[PDB]
Amino acid sequence: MDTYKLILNGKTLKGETTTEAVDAATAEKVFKQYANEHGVDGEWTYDPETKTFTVTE
Repeated sequence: MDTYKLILNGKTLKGETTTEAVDAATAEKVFKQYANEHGVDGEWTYDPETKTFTVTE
């Protein structure tokens, strides 16, 4: 399965993680779970070229 990346641009907490999934929509569920539970949710952007989501708090 394709690999999707998550870049977390938090005010204090910053990092990156990945998940493998059938498509970006499916991967995004994991990433939303992650950002929400870690209190670093914010504005989302998706880049199809790099299969990367960025969330900026």
